[PDB]
Amino acid sequence: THFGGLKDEDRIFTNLYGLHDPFLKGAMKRGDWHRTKDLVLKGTDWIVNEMKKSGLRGRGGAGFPSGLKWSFMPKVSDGRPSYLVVNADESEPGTCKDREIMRHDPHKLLEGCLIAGVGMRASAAYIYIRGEYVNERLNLEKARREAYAAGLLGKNACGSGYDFEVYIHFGAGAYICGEETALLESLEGKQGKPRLKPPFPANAGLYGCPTTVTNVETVAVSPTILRRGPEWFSSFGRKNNAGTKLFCISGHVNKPCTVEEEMSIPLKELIERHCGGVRGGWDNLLAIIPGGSSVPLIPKNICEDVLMDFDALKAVQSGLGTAAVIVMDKSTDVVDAIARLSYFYKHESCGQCTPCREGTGWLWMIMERMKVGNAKLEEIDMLQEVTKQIEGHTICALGDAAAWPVQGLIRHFRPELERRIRERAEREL
Amino acid sequence: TEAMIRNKPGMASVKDMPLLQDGPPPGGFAPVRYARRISNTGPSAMAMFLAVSGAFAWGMYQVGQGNKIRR
Ligand SMILES: Cc1cc2nc3c(=O)[nH]c(=O)nc-3n(C[C@H](O)[C@H](O)[C@H](O)COP(=O)(O)O)c2cc1C
Ligand code: SF4
Repeated sequence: THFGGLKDEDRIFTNLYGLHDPFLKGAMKRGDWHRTKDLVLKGTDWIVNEMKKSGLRGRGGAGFPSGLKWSFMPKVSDGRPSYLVVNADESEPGTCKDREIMRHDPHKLLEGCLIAGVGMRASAAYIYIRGEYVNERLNLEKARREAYAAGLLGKNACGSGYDFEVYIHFGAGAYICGEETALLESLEGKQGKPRLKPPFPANAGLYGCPTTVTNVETVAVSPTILRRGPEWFSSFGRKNNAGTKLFCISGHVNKPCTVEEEMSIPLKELIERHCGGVRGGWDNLLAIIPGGSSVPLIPKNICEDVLMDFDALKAVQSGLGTAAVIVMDKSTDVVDAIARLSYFYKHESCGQCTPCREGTGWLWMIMERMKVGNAKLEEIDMLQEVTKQIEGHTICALGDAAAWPVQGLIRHFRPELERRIRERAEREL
Repeated sequence: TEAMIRNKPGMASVKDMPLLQDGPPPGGFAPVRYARRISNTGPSAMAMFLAVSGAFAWGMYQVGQGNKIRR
């Protein structure tokens, strides 16, 4: 078909821009907490089944099919109280879609905590707010106190027979702590250092108890996915990728904004319609980082007709992460921008594993050389090889997230890197 | 390393490294002789016998004349 058009009655995250009251008496008017008693009474298997049928995929960088992820949790509880850590923490460069759910309609996030908790047989939800979101977690603790006073959460899930309580943890400025296997530890009290995957969080995660880490957007669309139609949700986007992603058009657009819109939308259509347009017209575009910062670039010659869905952007030698589209026009120093991205991945890398801990400082040094031109024309092949040495070997996908920006920069703008290097050479002598 | 040991300011690339080491000059060295050039330009078989025989023919006549003078 032809995607992109989402009508104001189809946007799931109403009160995104905080125009209306976020808390109760303002959330019940937006349908929040509408009839969750019935949903909880409809059971856990029905919730998982409707989430799988709705084809909701991971709103976070992983892109995993939710629901199927929620079916990983154990059915019969063997004494370990299954938890539900909500990955409120983002810290991905470009990504504010979580910041508009923690505040500005947080009750959708709390009701999603509850509905996913009954969905995955959980017993408590730890909304891991990003550390810097102080005002956001204050709004969320206000809404949590409300949903506790209104009998929604705690010792009876919205009057139902489900004991489910939402506790609000908050980290402290660490993009690495945001990872699924590192959220469990940074919340366990230890450092935010990921654990290896052979113990999966669904098998032994938080406190060793089973758990599933869900981004706020996936857990927060869960309520309206169930209350509305799972067929209605899956009616958006392409076949596999389906839903209404919450985008964040980040930089070098004349009107930067985060706006919810149907997935599989043409990136050019999103840019030209909602956020205005690439500063100086579309012909001024240089590159676009379509996902968060954990995704390769798009050099504007494959950015005209690329759709903002997981599958197509993966097929374009890139990825749709948090869909925090970062736009860069012909006026920016794209090598300097990717150098600052690699500096970010050097800073926010908990250093647990050698391939990332060291090679990311290495990538930052090579990028801060190539952005001046101090390198040699064969280093652009070392940089590719260094990134491919980091990629598959790191404990978590941060290694990926640090090798992918530089890999995409090389793959696409190798002419510009080589030009800077040759210009440095001719500047000498 | 090995691009920070052989600098050659500029060079834009890992090739074109200085690479100045010992070797023959452009065009090689001169053609060096190895054969045995032993010049046989001496007195021949004759001219040596005929110098000896000639010395005997005249010098012994001189010995004779000296014997005549001494006698
Ligand atoms: C490199 C990397 C970056 C991540 N970035 C985010 C992020 O920005 N936001 C988030 O909620 N989770 C993030 N995560 C955690 C997971 O990838 C995933 O987003 C989360 O555990 C579940 O989200 P989902 O249920 O929507 O797939 C990140 C993990 C890795 C390894
Ligand atoms: S070194 Fe990189 S991959 Fe390893 S735990 Fe730290 S951030 Fe994750």
